[PDB]
Formats: sequence, C-alpha cells, structure tokens
Amino acid sequence: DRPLWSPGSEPPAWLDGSLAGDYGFDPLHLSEEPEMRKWMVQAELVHCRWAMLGVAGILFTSIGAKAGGNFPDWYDAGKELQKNSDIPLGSLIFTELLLFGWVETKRLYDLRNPGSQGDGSFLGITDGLKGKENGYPGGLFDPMGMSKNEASFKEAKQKEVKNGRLAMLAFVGFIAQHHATHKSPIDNLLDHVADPFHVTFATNGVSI
Amino acid sequence: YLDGTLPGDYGFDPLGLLDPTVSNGQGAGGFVNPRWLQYSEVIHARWAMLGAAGCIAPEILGKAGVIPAETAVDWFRTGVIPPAGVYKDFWADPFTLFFIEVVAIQFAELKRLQDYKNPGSQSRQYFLGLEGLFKGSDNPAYPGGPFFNFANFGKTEAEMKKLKLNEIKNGRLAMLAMFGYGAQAVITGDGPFDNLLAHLADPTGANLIT
Amino acid sequence: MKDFTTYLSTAPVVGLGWAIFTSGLLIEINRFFPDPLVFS
Amino acid sequence: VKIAVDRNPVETNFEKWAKPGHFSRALAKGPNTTTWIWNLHADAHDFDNHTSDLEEISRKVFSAHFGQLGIILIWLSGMYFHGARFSNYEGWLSDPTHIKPSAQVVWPIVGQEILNGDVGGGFQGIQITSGFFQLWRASGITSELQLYSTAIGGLVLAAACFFAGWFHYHKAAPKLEWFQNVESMLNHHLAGLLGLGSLAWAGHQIHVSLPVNKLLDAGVDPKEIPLPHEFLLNQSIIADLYPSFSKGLAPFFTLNWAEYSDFLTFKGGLNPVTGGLWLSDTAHHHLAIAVLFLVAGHQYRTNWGIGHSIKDILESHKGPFTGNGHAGLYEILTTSWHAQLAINLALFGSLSIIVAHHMYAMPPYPYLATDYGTQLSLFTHHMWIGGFCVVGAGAHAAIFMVRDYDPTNNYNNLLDRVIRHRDAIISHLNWVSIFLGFHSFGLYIHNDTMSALGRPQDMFSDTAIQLQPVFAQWIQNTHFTAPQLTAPNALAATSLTWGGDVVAVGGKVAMMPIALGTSDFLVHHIHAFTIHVTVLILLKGVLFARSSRLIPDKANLGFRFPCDGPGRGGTCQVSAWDHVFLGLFWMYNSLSIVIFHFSWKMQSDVWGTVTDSGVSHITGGNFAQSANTINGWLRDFLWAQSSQVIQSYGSALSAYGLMFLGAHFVWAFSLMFLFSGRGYWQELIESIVWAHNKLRVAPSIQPRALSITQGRAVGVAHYLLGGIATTWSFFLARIIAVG
Ligand code: CLA
Ligand code: CLA
Ligand code: CLA
Ligand code: CLA
Ligand code: CLA
Ligand SMILES: CCCCCCCCCCCCCCCC(=O)OC[C@H](COP(=O)(O)OC[C@@H](O)CO)OC(=O)CCCCCCCCCCCCCCC
Ligand SMILES: CC(=C/C=C/C=C(C)/C=C/C=C(C)/C=C/[C@@]12O[C@]1(C)C[C@@H](O)CC2(C)C)/C=C/C=C(C)/C=C/[C@@]12O[C@]1(C)C[C@@H](O)CC2(C)C
Ligand code: SF4
Repeated sequence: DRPLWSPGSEPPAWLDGSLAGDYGFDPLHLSEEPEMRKWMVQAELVHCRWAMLGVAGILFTSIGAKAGGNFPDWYDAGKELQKNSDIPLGSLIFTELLLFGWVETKRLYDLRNPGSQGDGSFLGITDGLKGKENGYPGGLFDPMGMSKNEASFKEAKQKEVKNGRLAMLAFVGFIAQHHATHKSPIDNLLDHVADPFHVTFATNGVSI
Repeated sequence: YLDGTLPGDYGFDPLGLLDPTVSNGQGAGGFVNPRWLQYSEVIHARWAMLGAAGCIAPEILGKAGVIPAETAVDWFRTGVIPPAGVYKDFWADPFTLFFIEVVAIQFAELKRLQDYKNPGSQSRQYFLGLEGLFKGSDNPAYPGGPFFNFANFGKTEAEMKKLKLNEIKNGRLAMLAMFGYGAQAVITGDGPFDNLLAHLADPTGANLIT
Repeated sequence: MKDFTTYLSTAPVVGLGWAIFTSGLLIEINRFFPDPLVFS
Repeated sequence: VKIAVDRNPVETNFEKWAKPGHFSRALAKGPNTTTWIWNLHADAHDFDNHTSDLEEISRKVFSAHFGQLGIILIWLSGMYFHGARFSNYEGWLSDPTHIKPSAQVVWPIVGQEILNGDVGGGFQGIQITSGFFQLWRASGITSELQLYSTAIGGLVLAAACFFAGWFHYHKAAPKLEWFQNVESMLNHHLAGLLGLGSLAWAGHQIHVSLPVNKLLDAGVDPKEIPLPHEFLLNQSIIADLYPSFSKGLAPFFTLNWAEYSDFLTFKGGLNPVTGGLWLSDTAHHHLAIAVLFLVAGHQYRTNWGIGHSIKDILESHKGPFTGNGHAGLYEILTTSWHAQLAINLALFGSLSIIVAHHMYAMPPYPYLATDYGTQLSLFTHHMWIGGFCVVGAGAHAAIFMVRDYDPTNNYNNLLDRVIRHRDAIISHLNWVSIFLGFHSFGLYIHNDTMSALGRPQDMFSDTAIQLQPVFAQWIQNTHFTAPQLTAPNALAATSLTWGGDVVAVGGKVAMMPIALGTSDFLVHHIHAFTIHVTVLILLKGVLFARSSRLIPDKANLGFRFPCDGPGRGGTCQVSAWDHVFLGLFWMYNSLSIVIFHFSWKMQSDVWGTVTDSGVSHITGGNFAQSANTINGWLRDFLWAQSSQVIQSYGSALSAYGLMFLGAHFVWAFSLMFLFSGRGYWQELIESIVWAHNKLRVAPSIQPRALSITQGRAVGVAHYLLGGIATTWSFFLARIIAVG
C-alpha cells in the first residue's frame, strides 16, 4: 500500500504505516514492543533535530571562512576559541550539563506520563507544556499555528524526518572526508565541481 | 526424470543435481534445485555471450584499419589485472568507474532478485514511470515485456522453443570459449586472435603440445 | 525481541555485565589514583 | 548415491534461549534444586540422550563441528593479527639468533609492566614459545601486511563456517541417507582434502617459499626481497635461483623429471645455516603424498560400478580361530557415532605423539632447534593432547557397549568372542603390570638402597652391572649407514639422532647424536609399565561395562552411575565412567615422566653452547650417573632446575613464579573432592540454611551438595590442572632463562 526500502519485501507486522518516515526498515526486530517503539521515535527525532541545528552551523561558518570571514574549521574550533576566552572550561560545561538536566528531565516525564508537566506547577503554565503526541509537543514550542490541522501536520512530520535522516548522514560525511583530506566540506565541494572525474574518494590517498 | 520438456535438455546429468529428490521439503532452502539452476545457466550464458564477443572484437578491429590501435588492446591489459597492464587514458580512473559499476548494477541485479522471490513485485512500486516494463512472467529467466522483448519475435509458442534453445546452444558454446580465453592467455601471453593467426600459419608448430 | 531480552536477563549474562562493571571500575580507579594504601 | 536434504526443518528465534533445558524432558520442567544447574551444562551436548532419532543426532553433530572450525579460525587469525601489530617479527627476521619472539605486550596498570621484558629489537613484551615466527618464515612472509590480510581471511572464512552451521541445520539440513554414504566421504576426504591440499602446499612451497628462504639464508635483507608474486609473473627471476624453471613444464609432460632435481631433492639431514630441514625436500614430500592419496580416493564404489565395497571386504576376511569375523561391523559404524569417535580419537591422539617425536629430531622449520623453549613446548603440548584423546577412546567406546550394543547383530562375532574371554585378557594383563613394576621400578630402589649403604659397585649403571639396549643401538647404526646401501640416492640420513656430526647454529647446537645407555633402558621400560597399566584400567571398564559377576546388570544402570550400593562389601566406582576417572591419573603419571625424560636428556646430552673445544651442555652430562637413582631425579632435576622459577620475583618471568605456586593450590584443593563424600557436605548446608532462613534470606532454589560423580570429576579436573600447570611454569622459566 506504500513504498518500501526494498521493493517486494514484506513489511514487518508492527510497522503499520502511521508513523512518520515509515518504509518497513527494521531487520533487527527493534521497536517490536510498544514501549521501545515509543522510545525510539523520540530518539530518532532528537538525533535528527540536533543534526539539522548543528550541520547548518558548520555550513554557515565554512562558507563564511571561504568568503573571507574569520571563522575556523568545524574541527579544532573548540581548541582555538577556548585559548582566548574569559570563560574557563569546566564553568562552561556544568553550565550546559546543569541547564540541560532541567529540559532533558522534563521531556523524560512527558514520555513516561503524557500530559504530566501541564499541571501548572512550573510558573503556572498548564495549556502549554503538555504533549500533543510523543515527540511532537506544542502550545509553546509552536507559536505559529502550523500544527492545528491534521492534513498539513501529517506531511510536515514527513518532511521533518526526511530532511533529518539526510542531515545526520551528512554529519558522518564531514567526519569521513575530513579525516581523509583535512579540509573543510565546502572546499571538498568546489574541488569536485572543478574536476569531477579526477578528485573523488579514490584519489584522496586514503580508503585504498 | 529428464523428460526433455525443457529447451536445452539432452540427457547429460551424470551427478544428478537436477533430480527432484534433492531438497525434498518446501521453502526457500538451497540453491541446488531446478528453479535456480535453470536460471543461472542462461545468466552465465548471456554474460558470457557478451564477454566472448567483446574480448576479441577490439583486437580484430585493431588488426583491421577501422579502430585506432591505441584502444585496440588485449582484454586482460585494459584495466583488469593491472599487473598484466592498465589503460592510462580513460575519462576517469578505474576505481571511480567501479563505484559507477557497483551502483548502476546493484540496482539491476537486486531488482531482479526480488522478482525471483516475489514475481511482479517491481511493477507494483513506483520506479520513475518504468514500472510497466517490469511486469515479468511465469518463468523469471524469460520475463519479456515492452522492453526486454520490445520487438515481439515469438508470438507463436513453437517459435519460442526454437529460440529458447538457440539462446542456449549459441550460449553454452560461449562459456567454453571464455574458458579458452583465460587458459590461452596464461600460457601464450597473447590475445585470442593472435593465437588463431599462429595455428593457421604453423599449426603443427604452434599448439598446446608446444 | 521479548525473548532476546529474556535471554539477556539470564544469570550468566547479567553476571558478565556485573563483572565488567566491578572489574573495570576497580581498574580505572587504579589506572588513575595509582597505588592506594592508606586513604589520606 | 545422491544428495538428500530436508528444507526448513527448524525455525530460528530466541524463544528457546529464554527456556533453558528444552532439549531434555526432565529439565524442561524447571529448577527446584540447584542440581538442575549442573545437569544443564552437562547434558547439553549429549545428543544421543535427547532423542532416539539418529537423523536429528546427525544434523546436530554436523552443524556443531562447523562451530569448532569458526572457533579455531578466529583463534588462528588472532595469532596472525597479534603477531602483526603487537610483535617483533620484522626485527627477529633480520637477527633471529639473538632476538627472541614476542606477541603479547601488556598494558600499564598495577605492576604488570615488568612482564614486558627486554626481549630485543626495540621491543619489549612477553616471550612466546609457540613457534609461529619460524612457521611464518618457512613460508614467505617478510612484512606485517601479509599477516593482516591473513587475519582478515580467517574472520571471513570463520563467519562462513558459522553461517553454514546455521544453514545446514536451521534451513537446509541433510538426511540420514546423506550421512550413511560412507564410501563417498573417504573418496572425497582422501583425494580432495589430503591429496589436493598437499599438492597445493607444494605449489606454495615451489613457487614462493623456496626462493624467498634461499635469499634470506644468503644474507639478503628482507625489505630488498622481491615480493612473492614477482616470482610467479617473471620466469627470469626464479630461473636465476633455480635454472630448471626456464624449461617450463615440458619436462613434466615429456616425463623427463630429472631436470627438476634442482628444487625437488632427496638431500636429507638439516640445513647448516638454519638448523632446519631443507625446504626443497618438503616440496618433494608433499608432492608425492598427494599422488598417494589421490589414487587412494579412487578405491570405492560410489556410483559408477567400479571399486571396492567396505562390506564385502569386511565379511570376506574370515578365519577358523575367529569364526564369524568382521561381519556385523559395517552396521555398527554406520549407526553409532561413539564407535567412530573411539577409533578416531585413538589414532588422532597417537598421531600427535608421533608428531612430538618426529619434529624434535627432524626440525622442519628454520631456527627452531636453537629456540629450546619452543622445541620443549611443542613436545610437551602435542603429547598431552595425545594422552587425553587416547583416554577418550576408552570412555567413548564404553558408551557404545552400554547404549548402542545390540546382541542380535553380534553372534559368534569378533566383538562377541572378545567378551567371552575377557577374564583371560585382564588376568594375563594384570601379571604383566606386576612383572614390570617389580623388575623396572624395583631396579631404581635397588640403586637407591645400594648407594645409601655405600655399595655403588652393585648399582645398575654404566660403571656397573650394565643393562644396555642392544636392539635400539643396532637400529641407530642401521638407519645411519643406510645412505650407503639401502638408500643409495639419499645424500644423507633422515636425522642426526641416529649418528653423525654436530650441527651448530648461532653458537648453539641444533641436533647431535643421542647415545643410549643403562639409564635409557630403565626409562623406556618404565614407560611400558605405565602404558600397560593405563590400558588395564580402560580396557577393564569397556569389557565389564555391560555386565560383571558382581553386578550382572550394569547396562540398565547406565554408563555413569556412582554405585549400586554398600552391599556385596561395596560397589563404589564400578561403572565404566569411574574407570575413565582413574585412567586419567595414570595418563598423568605416564606422560609426566615422558616429559621429564625429554627435558633432562636433551639438556644434559644434546643442548648446549658449542665452543672451540667441543660442546658445553647445560647440565654437564649428568643423566648417565644421577638418573639411575630416584634421589637423582629429586636433587639434580627438581631441586636444581627450580632455581630459575623461585628466583623469578622481580623479573619478566615473575608470572611463572606465581603460576608455579597457584598450580599447587589447585592441585591440593582437588583433594577435598576426591577424599571426601557428598554426605558430610549436605548436612553442613542444612545448618547454614538455618541461618539464611532465620534472617528470611533463603533461596527458593534449594542448595544441594554436588552429586557423587561430579565430585569425582571436579577432583580430577582441579588435580590435572594443578599438576600440569606446574610443569608449564617449571619448564618455561627454566628454559627461557637458559640454564
Ligand atoms: C542467531 C542465530 C540463531 C538462532 C536464533 C538459533 C536458534 C536456535 N538454535 Mg541454532 N545455530 C545457529 C544460530 C542460531 N540458532 C548457528 C550459527 C549454528 C551453527 C553452530 C546453529 C546450530 C544449532 C544446532 C546444532 C542446534 C541449534 C538449536 C537451536 C535452538 C535452541 C537454541 C539454544 O538452546 O540456545 C543456546 C544458546 C546459546 C547462547 C549457545 C551458545 C554456544 C556458544 C557457541 C559457545 C561459546 C564457546 C565459549 C566462548 C568457549 C569458552 C568456554 C570455556 C570453558 C572453554 C533454537 C531454535 C538446537 C535445536 O534444534 O534445538 C533442539 C540444536 O540442536 N542450532
Ligand atoms: C558458554 C558457555 C557457558 C559457561 C562457561 C557457563 C557457565 C555457567 N553457567 Mg551457564 N549457560 C550456558 C552456557 C554457559 N554457562 C548456556 C548456553 C545457557 C542456556 C541459556 C546457560 C544457562 C545457565 C543458567 C540458567 C544458569 C547458568 C549458570 C552458570 C554458572 C554456574 C553457577 C555457578 O557455579 O555460580 C554460582 C554462583 C554463586 C553461588 C553466586 C553468584 C556469584 C557469581 C559467580 C558471579 C557471576 C559470574 C559471572 C556470570 C561470570 C562471567 C561469565 C563467565 C563464563 C566468563 C556458570 C558460571 C547459573 C548461574 O546462576 O550463573 C551465575 C544458572 O542459574 N547457566
Ligand atoms: C572434496 C570434497 C570435500 C572436502 C574438501 C571436505 C572437507 C571436510 N569435511 Mg567433508 N564430506 C564430503 C566432501 C568433502 N569434505 C562429502 C562428499 C561428504 C558426504 C559423503 C562429506 C561429509 C562430511 C561430514 C559428515 C563431515 C565432513 C567434515 C569435513 C571437514 C573436516 C574438518 C577437518 O578435518 O579440518 C579441515 C578443515 C579445513 C580444511 C577448513 C576448510 C573449511 C571450508 C569451509 C571447507 C571447504 C570445502 C567444502 C567441503 C567445499 C564445498 C562447500 C560448498 C558447497 C559451499 C573438512 C573441511 C566434518 C565437518 O563438517 O566439520 C566441520 C564432518 O563432520 N565431511
Ligand atoms: C572429539 C572429542 C570429543 C567429543 C565430541 C566428546 C563428546 C562427548 N563426551 Mg567426551 N571425551 C573426550 C572427547 C570428546 N567427547 C575425551 C578426550 C575424553 C577423555 C578426557 C572424554 C571423556 C568423556 C567422559 C568421561 C564423558 C564424556 C561425555 C561426553 C558427552 C557429553 C558432553 C558433555 O557433557 O559436555 C558438555 C560440556 C561440558 C561438561 C564442559 C566441560 C568443561 C571441562 C571439564 C573444563 C575444561 C577446563 C579448562 C580447559 C581449563 C581450566 C580453565 C577454566 C578456568 C576455564 C558428549 C557426547 C560424557 C557422557 O555422558 O557421554 C555420553 C561423559 O560422561 N566424554
Ligand atoms: C606411590 C604410590 C603408589 C604405588 C606404589 C602403587 C602401586 C600399585 N598400583 Mg596404584 N595407585 C596410586 C598410587 C600407587 N600405586 C594412586 C594414588 C592411585 C589413584 C589413581 C592408584 C590407582 C591404581 C589403579 C587404578 C591400579 C593401580 C595398580 C597398582 C599396582 C600395579 C602393579 C605393580 O606394578 O606392582 C608391583 C609392585 C610395586 C610397584 C611395588 C614397588 C615397591 C617394591 C618393589 C616392593 C618391595 C617389597 C619388599 C621387598 C618386601 C618387604 C616385605 C617386608 C614386610 C619385610 C601396584 C600395587 C594396578 C593394580 O593393582 O592392578 C595391577 C591398577 O589397576 N593403582
Ligand atoms: C608389540 C609386541 C607385542 C607382542 C607380545 C604380545 C603378546 C600378547 C598377545 C597374545 C594373544 C594371543 C591369542 C591370539 C588371538 C587369536 O587366537 O586369534 C587367532 C588369530 C588367527 O586368526 P585367523 O587367521 O583364525 O582369523 C583371522 C581373521 O579372523 C581375521 O579377522 O591369531 C593371530 O592373529 C595370531 C596373533 C599373534 C598375536 C601376537 C602378536 C601381536 C603383536 C603383533 C606384532 C608381533 C610380531 C612382533 C615382532 C616384530
Ligand atoms: C565453461 C563454463 C564457463 C562459465 C562462463 C561464464 C563466464 C566466463 C563469465 C563471462 C563474463 C565475461 C567474460 C566478461 C568479462 C569482461 O568484463 C571483463 C571482466 C574483462 C575485460 O577485459 C573484458 C570484459 C568482456 C569486459 C561453465 C562450466 C561448467 C561446466 C563445464 C559443468 C559441466 C557438467 O560436467 C558437470 C561438472 C556436472 C554435471 O552434473 C553438469 C554439467 C553442466 C554437465
Ligand atoms: S554412596 Fe558411598 S557408600 Fe554408598 S554405594 Fe556409593 S560409594 Fe558406596
């Protein structure tokens, strides 16, 4: 009734097709149980949303570095920016770990108990901070009314995942074709566009 | 058990691999069975039918004046087995071409496998509008269709059986020929056509016995 | 998967995970903080 | 004859992983005592007890054997890998004599770095004694890149072997008919496996190993060596080394094989440079071996109406004194796996013993004879493996008599007639053991008593009442003077142990003639005493497994049972299992002295540093005088050679000093299980259960003392482990610190 990752393969029984970005891909029989499936869809989205947010940061800097702006490589950027910063390392970490423990913990107890954080305890907020679905909150994280329509919300969920899977593959690319060339991603792009037949992974001196 | 209904049946199975006794149960199971062995015979044949034609064509055309002699080179000195030789001037290095080879083939081959596991499965899913050409048939080796048999030759069944075995007799010969190309090259160290030119010249002097 | 998790809940598999924890904990506590004998 | 397979018999899922004990009817219920746990791990691989079907037993066996291959291949690939990345092979290859091998470097946590000794070659690690470095040099291996690829191949092939065990059991498993096609196995396993496998190795020897080791022995640096593929492609290169290659297979097909005399030789002896066999001789060996197994594989009948049939052979060799002979054995061996396992283990264990003798006298690999720790470790290893395998025959033959013995098929047969004069076998064999233990071991006590009384003239020794082994001495000379008369084309003898001159390598002797005297007479006869006795214990268990005069019905009790009862004066350790449990103690006492014989003899009479004036052996040649007395074995072997182990604290050999002690603990620890009994311990647990019950902390699985047979098994296991591990520490520390 729908496309699949390998045409002709019988899809699993537990992947009905309601989830966003479902192509019947689970040979290891993970997310076969309801509770684990309820956990993985939330793990996929955070691994996605962090990828989009991060990869865009790399393209913005690597483009600004190629244009002339003073931006370093995405690699060895935390080493050269900490040398000349008024904030020591350790005071910056546990400002991040301490501040995320608030959010990351509240998100957990909406998972274990939906609608639990909307009691009004946190600063008298009730209608917001209660989940619309598992990994898809609203009210406060959707200021624009771009989710009060199931017709336009179901396809947006498909675009959030498709541009996301693609995004966290790209981050694996940056890791790989940095270790080979030790250059920025954008520089590797302009080389391929300059002489596509000659500069590929075969001629980098690695992977052979 | 060899009734002779098949195209290329001439009663030669000394070891009895095609018997229906083996693989008695039902299921996917193993590869030794009539459904898979009949399929691989023509596949080894068609790939070999292409290879034996191509292994000797540049050399023949090179001896003739049509093709430049630079391109006309022995089939084992063109990039495969670089210790033998390697053609320097292509539009890309070999390994870049291998990734092109692996990708564009692994579409074609795995799509064929799913049609063996699930007939007609490739037409049901959208593939860029090319679904009508992959409907298949009862026998997976001879699918037919608007493309694979775009010029419908055997509208009659009897004419198909004649063609179905001419595909095999001309094909099983080619498989032997490629086995000769590999053996000739190792000993002689020269192309297959030059070896023919010697036997016609000095047959008693140029021979395996020598 | 329900049966796989059940196999992982058997005695020797859980004991293996315990052993890697207690052993790796003691070793890394001796990798750093080398040679303790008196406790400050 | 044909292929026969049953498709998708078993579904693959983890459902039974959660339910342990599914294979047995008794265990599938679940545990109410802790005895269920021990019976689980024990009856796991006893497929004959799970089900009566011979087909399922065959499917399980054929697929489990694929597992041992995968287990072996990752082990083998580990040695190649650990030899590539964590070793000094490239350094040892350039200076083999002075540098020692190492492939087990250690991590730096508490102490434990001192074990990384100053091995040499800009490297520090544990010193190995497995002889891989000499193996990798016998074949052409100069670089570490070849070892990496060899390791990746093993993991690839190992997963295929694991995959096949799943495929050929869970998906497409053969039928019982496919297994009973016995004549096709021998045809394929002789010609295909042993024949072509030996022929192929000759291809590697001829085309790769010979030229590489020719340049290495001529002083060429390994990095300057042409890579082994260059010898294949360039006929000109190898022709410079061996001019016969220029002719190119015309000598072979024209049947003029003398042209290949350059690299197919019958030199014999050893290489003067490496102290190992001529590599040219081995290529000739494995080549001729292939032609011999190839014809052997075309013997039987399989499908084409030519060949022999094993049944007609067996039921045609009949005699008067035997009656019906060899008749009902084809039905036995095609039906019971235990019968074959008994035969095969017997000849797979006696073979490793043959390997141990035929390597030390004929060192095949280069620079092995000069690595005394390696040469001593391979002998001790492949002998112990022979003793265990041989003892397994006595165990896995008694199971056949109990379980897979049908008297209907055997009437006036060879097997039936053996049982009918069993009391004559055990009786006549009992007399021999007593005759030997008196006339062999009593001679040692005579020498001890004569020495303590001040009568050394009356001892048995060279300066004394000599008992010389005339027969062995005659065989040494016959094999030494063979090249003159019986083997004219042989340039020299098979080994220098028979007679000749010394072969020195790196200032150390590889091999020199071994002289036999009065002491070697006593020891060779002491070994027969331990062997004829070890046979008495196992053979008695086999014949009396099914029935005896004391217990006319043992077969109904089974293979392993502790006792029938206290009656008849006592029936403890009457089963065939308990005969195996006793035979292991005698196998231990046997090979422990075969090993002491090898160490003291070779240290005193063979090994040592060659100087301008002869050779200076390690122990000054004290085997002749001291060995005749038992106190000599205590003084000159144990007290003396234990100095290197005891003084190992503070050096790289410190691990052997600890294993030397820990091996004694585990040995003595076994004595609690052998001497004691289940009764005392089950009562003690009751008084312990009271306290665990008083505090409301008690296990629902009731604690139960170990079964009787388990306490006996647990004893001999911790016993043999402590007895064997002590030698493993006493030897390697003694020999690595040479002398
Ligand atoms: C992941 C794939 C898979 C799955 C799901 C199954 C599932 C099953 N198999 Mg199968 N099998 C597989 C792979 C698999 N198999 C492979 C790869 C082989 C080839 C070896 C086999 C060979 C095989 C046989 C021959 C049999 C089964 C049987 C079974 C059933 C019982 C399983 C059981 O008791 O668990 C056991 C669970 C384990 C975890 C076993 C681990 C054993 C490992 C190999 C030992 C490791 C050695 C250790 C490291 C050495 C150190 C010890 C030291 C003291 C020396 C079940 C349907 C049995 C059956 O039909 O049921 C009656 C049966 O007789 N299987
Ligand atoms: C692969 C080979 C292998 C090996 C080496 C073992 C070894 C063992 N199994 Mg076992 N088992 C195997 C395969 C194997 N099993 C398979 C294939 C199955 C089927 C799924 C089982 C199912 C099974 C069950 C159901 C049970 C065992 C238990 C045991 C242990 C016996 C209890 C004991 O003496 O501790 C006595 C222990 C105490 C009195 C107090 C607790 C302290 C322990 C020693 C700490 C944990 C040890 C840890 C597991 C060691 C690491 C693993 C080790 C093998 C490397 C013993 C360690 C029993 C157990 O409880 O294991 C712990 C048990 O109930 N096994
Ligand atoms: C030339 C054919 C041939 C070859 C080479 C072998 C080889 C072998 N057989 Mg065998 N076998 C054959 C024909 C053959 N068989 C026939 C015709 C039958 C039926 C009549 C059997 C029935 C049979 C049984 C019942 C058993 C074997 C076993 C074995 C292995 C013994 C393990 C050993 O000694 O270590 C040597 C090990 C190696 C050299 C490692 C190589 C391992 C690779 C994977 C094997 C490659 C050869 C393979 C058979 C080729 C066909 C496979 C292909 C169809 C996929 C060995 C690999 C035993 C086994 O399976 O143990 C696992 C076993 O129990 N054989
Ligand atoms: C090809 C070799 C081979 C094979 C396939 C078998 C197969 C079998 N044997 Mg057999 N056996 C063999 C060799 C072999 N044996 C040899 C060489 C001997 C002489 C020692 C014996 C002596 C023997 C006896 C006396 C008995 C068997 C039994 C059995 C059956 C049950 C298996 C079992 O309980 O193990 C399941 C696995 C285990 C019990 C685990 C073994 C654990 C060992 C003891 C510890 C190893 C210690 C380790 C190496 C070193 C210490 C380190 C430690 C810290 C890890 C099975 C049919 C029994 C039976 O009922 O037969 C029908 C039986 O009573 N065998
Ligand atoms: C040092 C300890 C020791 C000794 C001396 C013996 C001795 C013997 N065991 Mg034995 N055994 C032992 C430990 C020992 N065992 C242990 C620990 C086990 C457990 C595994 C076994 C298990 C075992 C089995 C299972 C078997 C034996 C057998 C034998 C006998 C072999 C026949 C023989 O050669 O005797 C000849 C005599 C001697 C070896 C004695 C040596 C000392 C001298 C010669 C005696 C001198 C006598 C003196 C002059 C007279 C003085 C008289 C005085 C009153 C004035 C022999 C009596 C076998 C047996 O009895 O059947 C044949 C047998 O089957 N034993
Ligand atoms: C290693 C040396 C050991 C030798 C001493 C051992 C003696 C203990 C055996 C006594 C059993 C006697 C009853 C026989 C049993 C008997 O009655 O069977 C009868 C059998 C003759 O059988 P038939 O020809 O009637 O039938 C044979 C057919 O049944 C084939 O199955 O006799 C022999 O084979 C004689 C065997 C002599 C056995 C002694 C030699 C064994 C070692 C072989 C090497 C000897 C030469 C060595 C010199 C180099
Ligand atoms: C002979 C053969 C060939 C395979 C034949 C199949 C082959 C050779 C594959 C061909 C593909 C090729 C040649 C393409 C190559 C190239 O791409 C490169 C690599 C290199 C470039 O230089 C050029 C180009 C051309 C581009 C088939 C052999 C099998 C035989 C004889 C079996 C015979 C029997 O007796 C038995 C055993 C068992 C009986 O129960 C059954 C039968 C059947 C009766
Ligand atoms: S338990 Fe002890 S006393 Fe009872 S029969 Fe067994 S060995 Fe004899």
